[PDB]
Amino acid sequence: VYADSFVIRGDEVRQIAPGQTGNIADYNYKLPDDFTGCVIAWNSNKLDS
Amino acid sequence: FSRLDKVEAEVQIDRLITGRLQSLQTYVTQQLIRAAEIRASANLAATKM
Repeated sequence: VYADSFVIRGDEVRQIAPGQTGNIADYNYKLPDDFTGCVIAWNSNKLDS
Repeated sequence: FSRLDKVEAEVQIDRLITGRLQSLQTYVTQQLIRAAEIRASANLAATKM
């Protein structure tokens, strides 16, 4: 098991899903089509912002 | 593949694959029947000759 973490804007939360096309999903972080595992996302406005 | 996302494309393409695969199965299992109705005729002609 290896975990990957990063901070993204709320407008690209859905782009983490495999098969999504976009500026961030194609140029920053893309998941494989037969991706195994899953992600955890939340609005951490208190700390990051 | 060029119009739909890959997350459901495998599901989408599966029922297209089984459609052709099942159709080929129907043709071959009927072609064997027509062989039997010919294999019977071949033996009849062989006895006739």
